[PDB]
Amino acid sequence: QPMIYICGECHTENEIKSRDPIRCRECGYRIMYKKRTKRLVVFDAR
Amino acid sequence: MIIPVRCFTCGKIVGNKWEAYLGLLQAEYTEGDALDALGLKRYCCRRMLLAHVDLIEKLLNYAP
Amino acid sequence: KTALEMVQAAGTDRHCVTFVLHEEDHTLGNSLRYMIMKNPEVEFCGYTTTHPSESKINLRIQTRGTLPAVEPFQRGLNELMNVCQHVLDKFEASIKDYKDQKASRNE
Amino acid sequence: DAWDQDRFEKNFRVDVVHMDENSLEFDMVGIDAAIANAFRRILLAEVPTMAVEKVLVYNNTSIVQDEILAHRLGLIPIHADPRLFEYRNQGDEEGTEIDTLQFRLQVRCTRNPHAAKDSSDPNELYVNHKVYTRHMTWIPLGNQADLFPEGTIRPVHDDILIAQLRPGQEIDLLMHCVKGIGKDHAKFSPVATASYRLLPDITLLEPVEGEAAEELSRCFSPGVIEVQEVQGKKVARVANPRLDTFSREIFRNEKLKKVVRLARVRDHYIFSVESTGVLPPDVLVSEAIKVLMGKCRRFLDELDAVQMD
Amino acid sequence: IVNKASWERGFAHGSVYKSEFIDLSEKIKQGDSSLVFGIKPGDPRVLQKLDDDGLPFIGAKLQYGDPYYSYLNLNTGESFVMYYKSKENCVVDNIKVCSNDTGSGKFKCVCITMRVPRNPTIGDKF
Ligand SMILES: [Zn+2]
Ligand SMILES: [Zn+2]
Repeated sequence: QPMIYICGECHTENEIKSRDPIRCRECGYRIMYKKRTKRLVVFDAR
Repeated sequence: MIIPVRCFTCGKIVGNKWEAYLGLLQAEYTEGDALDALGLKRYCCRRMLLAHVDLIEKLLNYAP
Repeated sequence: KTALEMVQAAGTDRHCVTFVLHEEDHTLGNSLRYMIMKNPEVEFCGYTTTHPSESKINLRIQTRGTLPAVEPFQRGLNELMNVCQHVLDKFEASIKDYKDQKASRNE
Repeated sequence: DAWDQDRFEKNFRVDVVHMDENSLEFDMVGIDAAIANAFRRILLAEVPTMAVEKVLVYNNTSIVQDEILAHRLGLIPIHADPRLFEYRNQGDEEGTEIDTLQFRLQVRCTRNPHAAKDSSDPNELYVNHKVYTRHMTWIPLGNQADLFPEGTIRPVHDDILIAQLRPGQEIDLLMHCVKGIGKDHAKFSPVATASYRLLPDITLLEPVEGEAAEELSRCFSPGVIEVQEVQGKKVARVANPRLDTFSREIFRNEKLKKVVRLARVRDHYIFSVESTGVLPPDVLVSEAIKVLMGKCRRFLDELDAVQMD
Repeated sequence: IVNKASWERGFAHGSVYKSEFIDLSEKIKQGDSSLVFGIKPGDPRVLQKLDDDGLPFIGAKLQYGDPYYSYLNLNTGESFVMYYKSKENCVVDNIKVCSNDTGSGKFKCVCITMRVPRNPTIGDKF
């Protein structure tokens, strides 16, 4: 899958390839976060 | 933020005494008896539950 | 890998030797200091931790009347085994007297 | 005088006061501070237990941070018998059947579909919104399902609020319980607190009557000094001076600070061991006595290794 | 003197959130300003450390010497790489992708936010 980015306001998983302008494709909002996916990171319980 | 699992000074498990503390306080107990009737005897443990501001109900309002 | 260093004082003087016990603190260093001082053949027995960043103790033992100072230290250890063994045997047989009074009281 | 072993084995006695689950109170007549403190300091730091060390996260979408969640899982008591397990030799990430235990805290929060009318209560709106420790699934590896029955390897308290969730948020981690002593990190200690106190004595050097006995009756703790009627007057007699907090309140009143001699009884310690639940409390005092013997045996083995003679 | 076990149980544990607004035109300017974040396929420097867009993962720990972000010059195809040149160890908390004030900015602004643990050590003043 491509990378998934979440808008700040309406929270839609808008995929952004690195070419097109960056905006939410529903409400046009300009700041978009990034989704957290499965991968392994080891933290110690100390 | 959220209640610590162990008391800081001497490590009594006090993390399992928070919801049953709010339950005693809604049932019109006082805080001198809602810390007595949970088994918190030393004032280093009664410090941990009396003085605790559960700052995660305010923090979860900003939810996606 | 070692756990015990004997340091003679002047090489020939085996009456004064400072036992440097590795991986220790005031748990065994103060229980041994109580037992070696219960020997009349010991003029002086004191311990110190080296530095709290380290975990080894010094343990000075020095005797009178010409004993090498490992014999109050073997007697220092065996007479603590014989104390913890007796504390264990009077503890495990006093818990059982408590359990068998909690059972046979109104049950 | 010297160490008469038959003076010790005649005057020593242990008197157990209270022992329910996860608590113990006993006396020790005739042991000195340098042994009783060794028992106390072996309970707090030498008796080994099991606790979480590594945490392998996938999708901590929660509000509790990835670091703080691992530290919060470290402090949760595991109800595994420590004596069954071994220390990890250093550098193994995946321990064997004998070294490590495993768990898996896999909780996903979702909205409650039904019975969600005009309410803002979280129990009626959300499912799995308070991640308790009863959400931990023991994942036995090797042949550990055969050594322990169904329901032995387990978190102790099963009410400890780990995280708190809202819908869309997920915790999918994996744990690795290890073995350690209570001084390598404080999460391995078996005991809430282990302590002692000398039994106080209180000695009425003067017979006090009347209202001065009631004034004496309230300086000490409730239950120490009792006021009894003997033909019209109210004289005071002590009764169980174990109850006294030793707060020195009688040395504030002026006329009555010279009638009682508040001191302590030497070598009459009153322990109290409160376990966190990993082992029963009278098994933790046994495996704290048996550690000081091991510390003696290791140095006797080293003395046998130095001098062959 | 602070108790050691009490320090180990959670006494005054903290965090410090080093956020860093990264812009590919206010800093990196050589030619034509067509710099978007991206990885060139066949680059071993970004294998499993940076994501397929050139930004690091969320939750991924960073240490001194890790690839920090990578940006793909769109006109030639030659992707670069920038490394995490801080001393401390940190965890990428979230990454926000900022556009311009119109809504038509190209994918070249970002603001990485990093947790740094910062527990009480020797020399921390109370
Ligand atoms: Zn939007
Ligand atoms: Zn406490």
